[PDB]
Amino acid sequence: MELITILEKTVSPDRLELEAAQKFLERAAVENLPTFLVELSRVLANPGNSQVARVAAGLQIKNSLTSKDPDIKAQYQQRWLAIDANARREVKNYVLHTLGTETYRPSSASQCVAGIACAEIPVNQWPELIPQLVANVTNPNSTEHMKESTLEAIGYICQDIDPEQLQDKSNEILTAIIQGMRKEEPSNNVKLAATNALLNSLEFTKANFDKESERHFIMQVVCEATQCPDTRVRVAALQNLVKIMSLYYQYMETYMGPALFAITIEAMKSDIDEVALQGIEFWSNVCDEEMDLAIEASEAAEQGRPPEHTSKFYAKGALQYLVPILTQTLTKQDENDDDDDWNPCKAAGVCLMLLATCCEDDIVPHVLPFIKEHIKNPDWRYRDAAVMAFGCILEGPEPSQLKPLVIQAMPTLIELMKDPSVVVRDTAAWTVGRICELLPEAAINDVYLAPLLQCLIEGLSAEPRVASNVCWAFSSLAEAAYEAADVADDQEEPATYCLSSSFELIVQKLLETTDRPDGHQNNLRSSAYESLMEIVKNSAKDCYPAVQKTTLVIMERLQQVLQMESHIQSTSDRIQFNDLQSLLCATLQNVLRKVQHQDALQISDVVMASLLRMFQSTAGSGGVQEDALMAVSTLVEVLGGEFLKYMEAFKPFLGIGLKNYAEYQVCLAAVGLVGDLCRALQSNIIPFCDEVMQLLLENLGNENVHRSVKPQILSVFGDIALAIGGEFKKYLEVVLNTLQQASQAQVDKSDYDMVDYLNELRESCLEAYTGIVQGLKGDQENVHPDVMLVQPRVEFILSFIDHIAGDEDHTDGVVACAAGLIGDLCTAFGKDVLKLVEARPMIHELLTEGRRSKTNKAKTLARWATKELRKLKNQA
Amino acid sequence: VQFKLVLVGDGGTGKTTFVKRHLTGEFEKKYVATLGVEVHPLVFHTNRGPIKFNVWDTAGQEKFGGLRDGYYIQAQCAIIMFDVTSRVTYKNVPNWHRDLVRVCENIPIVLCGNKVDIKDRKVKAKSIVFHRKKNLQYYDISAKSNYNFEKPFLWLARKLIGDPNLEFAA
Ligand SMILES: Nc1nc2c(ncn2[C@@H]2O[C@H](COP(=O)(O)OP(=O)(O)OP(=O)(O)O)[C@@H](O)[C@H]2O)c(=O)[nH]1
Ligand SMILES: [Mg+2]
Repeated sequence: MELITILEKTVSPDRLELEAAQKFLERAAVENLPTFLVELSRVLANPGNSQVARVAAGLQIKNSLTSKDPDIKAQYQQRWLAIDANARREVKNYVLHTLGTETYRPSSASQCVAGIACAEIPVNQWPELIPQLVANVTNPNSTEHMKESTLEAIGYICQDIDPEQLQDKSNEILTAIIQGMRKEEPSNNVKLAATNALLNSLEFTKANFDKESERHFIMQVVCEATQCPDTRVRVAALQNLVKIMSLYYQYMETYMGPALFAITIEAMKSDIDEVALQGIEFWSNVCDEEMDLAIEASEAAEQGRPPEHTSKFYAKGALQYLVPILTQTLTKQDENDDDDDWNPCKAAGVCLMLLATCCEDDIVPHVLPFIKEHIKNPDWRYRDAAVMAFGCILEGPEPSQLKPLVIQAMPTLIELMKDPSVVVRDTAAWTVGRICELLPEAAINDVYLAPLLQCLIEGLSAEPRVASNVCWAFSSLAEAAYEAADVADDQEEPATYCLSSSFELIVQKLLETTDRPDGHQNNLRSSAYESLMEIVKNSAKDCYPAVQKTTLVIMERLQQVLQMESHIQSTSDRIQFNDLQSLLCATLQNVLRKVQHQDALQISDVVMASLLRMFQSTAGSGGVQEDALMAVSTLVEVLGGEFLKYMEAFKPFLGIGLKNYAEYQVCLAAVGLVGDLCRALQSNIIPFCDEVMQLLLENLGNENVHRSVKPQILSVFGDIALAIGGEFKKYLEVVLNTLQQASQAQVDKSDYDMVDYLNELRESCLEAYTGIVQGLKGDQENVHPDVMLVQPRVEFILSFIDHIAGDEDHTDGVVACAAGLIGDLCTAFGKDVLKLVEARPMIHELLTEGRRSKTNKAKTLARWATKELRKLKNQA
Repeated sequence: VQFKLVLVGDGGTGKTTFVKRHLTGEFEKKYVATLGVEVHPLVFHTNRGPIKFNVWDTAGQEKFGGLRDGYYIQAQCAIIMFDVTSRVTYKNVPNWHRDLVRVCENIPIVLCGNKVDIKDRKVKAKSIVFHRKKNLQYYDISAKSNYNFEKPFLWLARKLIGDPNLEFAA
């Protein structure tokens, strides 16, 4: 039927209607492209059509003329170039005549102009667009809508197209932009469109920005436009200034001094949220660019070269006026304000943190008098600003300077923990948590640690917003005290430490914090569980009975979760039940790594009964089947070789987890469980080995499998081979064939998403070969007849590692596994492996790179491989 | 009273999972690719009467894009969701913002860094600087652990209605 009907159908929120419209558009596009594009261009250029239909036709032309993928974009551009010139000329005429006929505030035909121009300009088949746009903008008789649409199309063209096409005629483009931006323009919308067009074209006019006069003209026009009475034009001009400083930082030294500083300070002082936020973000961007240039200068100094760009420290020179304005804006709050509200107050706090990280100790004397003045101010806003500034200046200055200040202010912080104001208490808890994070030695101080702990355990009973940072401070303080433990010891765990005097009270208060009915708010229950896991991970051996009692409490809670399967009534009760399952299983994983073997032996039966009950509840496909697998893995790591009693009952659930493969996390967890089972059981997993190897072979090819799943499968191939020794020869040939097929595959090295994937895949391939060779070589004797089956595969293995060493991205793990594989092949075959390694000179270069590599394990394995090569050279 | 929302991002960064978690409650674990678009209304109750968001769950894959930018017609609010665990999901956020602003005039946009319950984050909270540049609202969110799962809709309701003193009286 009529195309306008489908174009208006493209907006209705009905699934079948939208699918029918999409299928009709796809069929019309496939069937005959030029007539379809001509009809679309004739629909778009009609002013009598509805706005929805016109914008839909414009977007249809655009997304049939360009796409996000560059290869598909180039293919569509060439397909457009393959169209006959008459139809293209008609489409271009209709699209160019569409400009100025739009009452819509965003231009729809401008995207069509950009999409057509990005294909026509490199062939120069439309040498009339730029003069037409320039004559449209520069004509004094042009209307507001026509000027706005032409400027928007100019901005879209300059953004989307490659910069090496319109480099010759960019001067007239910038002349039109400057003419449309200047103060004499009566309409504010034209000024806004001109500023947005300049914002888009700032990355295009780099060659024009290299010229001094045009740069001066652009800077003068932008500085004039910053003083616009309209707010949106001011915001756009400030965004243009931000992007100019981001892109052209090397040319602002002439202009930022006398011109930009007053404008940006006046923007910061503005009571309008947008303008003040934009000025704060301007100086935050200054700090970001300055610290990036500092990182670049440090890297250049490490290489003994001058940096490419030298910073001039604008924020460091402007600190004297930045700090009082930021602290004054930090006093702007309300009784009902969220934390991440992103008001000018939050922006000012973020900018203060950035300024601290950028300027180190130069921010302390400019902000200390504000804290000293308003640490006891009767109005809560100024005390809140003082404690917020004190929290924000923690990161970046040297902690030795900050230590007397925080020591002096610690009783004041303790008193402000009991402040009547809620916001002051929240910011004080935030400051205490940041103190425990950044400067941990101040928190563990014998003068004030006991009132601090009392205030913390009282704040666990406070509001959830307070208690979140209270428990975070508890976890960080536990980490700090654990790192401050082990005075002499020379053991794996400390005997006792600072929190041992109240560890039982702390864990009891955390357990009561878990059972808070308001724990759902501000993720309080999850934060309390994380704090409990972190403090039970960082605990001494004298607190072990408290750990055992906590483990018993967690086990009883898990049993209560077991007994409420029939209590599932609503969806948003069973999902909280699933969340409790995940949290309790993670808690069991954290606490079981700290308990002793003998004490966990009695509880392991009940734990396995609970996990088997949860597996029976989740026998059908999935459900959760993720946290329970790693819980079983932790139980296996606790027990060891005595886990074989429950292996017969555990076989079908592990089989289901291996057969499922519809979730990458669940399959990865089951694979890690298989590896841990092999490590714990050694040769006792052989009766289940055939079944799990059949499942792994079935899931091996399996082209609809997530990328991270396959390296884990290869890793446990190596683990199974190393565990079972010479019994792998039943499926050794098939495993070697599939590993050869996997290693022969290679992906693109351009995008960095697959770079880590290919590194992990190659590392897993080397690990699998290492495990196979180590298993087939025995453990203590000489070379074995089992490794003679993999003897023709040594050539392909060394060819694959030669291809890996040809690639120059690399990581420590691939070289470490390669060195281990080389040493194992040397010890398994003698002079043949040495000769085939010497046939490939890149192997020695890879070993030299590994010896160069700073990883101790990788360097040790490379040294061992080089020693094996030297011994084989000296053998004969 | 209802609004129109567009949920954009790369391929299955958490958009369909977050919509399903907010709609029924269950956390779907399997990765099912969205075929073109999904329209799922979400209901919230505030202190000034209930509202409704028509979350247009667009597809983040180029093969199944469908109408692509054609879903942005007459949009009133926008949520740009990206996976924290993948950096290329954050790197395409300016492209989605550019496609939003070329069809929508003055529409408030809320960033969402999804799936922060993963212990290792490839995109740190310090490096997320795009919300600062375009005066956007940012929330750290996770559809699995219910981390801030009602905050973006709360901010959007406050911005569209104009009442900062609005709270989800669930
Ligand atoms: N850890 C964690 N993982 C998540 C979470 N939410 C989603 N995921 C994972 O991310 C995937 C989400 O897939 P989708 O949301 O459907 O992908 P999409 O962005 O909608 O794009 P489409 O493929 O077009 O549907 C799921 O398979 C989960 O494995 C989360 O909250 N936490
Ligand atoms: Mg999707």
